[PDB]
Amino acid sequence: VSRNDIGPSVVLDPTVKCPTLKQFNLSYNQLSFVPENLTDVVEKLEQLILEGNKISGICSPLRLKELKILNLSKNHISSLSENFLEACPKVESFSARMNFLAAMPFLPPSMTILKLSQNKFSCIPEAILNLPHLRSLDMSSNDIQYLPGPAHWKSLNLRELLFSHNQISILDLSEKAYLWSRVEKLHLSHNKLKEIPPEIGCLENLTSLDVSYNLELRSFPNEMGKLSKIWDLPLDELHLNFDFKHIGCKAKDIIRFLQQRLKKAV
Repeated sequence: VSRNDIGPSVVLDPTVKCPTLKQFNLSYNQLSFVPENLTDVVEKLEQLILEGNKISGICSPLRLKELKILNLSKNHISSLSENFLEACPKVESFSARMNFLAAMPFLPPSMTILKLSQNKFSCIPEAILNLPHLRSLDMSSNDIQYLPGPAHWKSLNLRELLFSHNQISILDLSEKAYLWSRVEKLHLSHNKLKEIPPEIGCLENLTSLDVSYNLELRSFPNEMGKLSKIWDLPLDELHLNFDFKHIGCKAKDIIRFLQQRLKKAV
């Protein structure tokens, strides 16, 4: 039930048990608060979707037992209670986009996918840097300043890291690079980056690197020639060291030229 005009106060009857329900789509309707009696009616619920609504206040404790896909994007919500996800030990793909959010209250250790773009995050919360099983993270279009290095992440299964439309001064990677050897995507567009550290050559599994739209980079390092898996590499609106975009320069032979330059630089 996902495009109707379901008015606020969508309280469920506490006298009915529906353990068969698995997916409960309540998105886009009108909701101002999360349904009150979820934990006593739809006990075996798996996916709860509430995007596009107008949920405002701090959410209910939500002690439902078997969440796997939670979606609270496109709301008008300021902050979450400190015990929001404490009693949902199987959450995997929490996502909260287009929300006036600031901090993350103790995500469960079973989290895998986490999308948090279009939120007013002054700095990346510490609760994300100690998730033991995180796989992808998307915090684009936020006003964060410092990106922590790969020795502060406590997770060996990073695969995507999207941070476009930010203002990150540095791309600190010389600390311990090999921990991010699993990373497949890395988007640093629209940031204030001036130079790429040479240690980016260690991330041998990179598949989609984006550092375009910086207006201050003006250079690439020679170590990037070891990033054989790259197939796309945007160079939109920034002046490089050579004239390009005549008939080729399709982001695959440029890395070949970079590797050859790394072989001998005369």
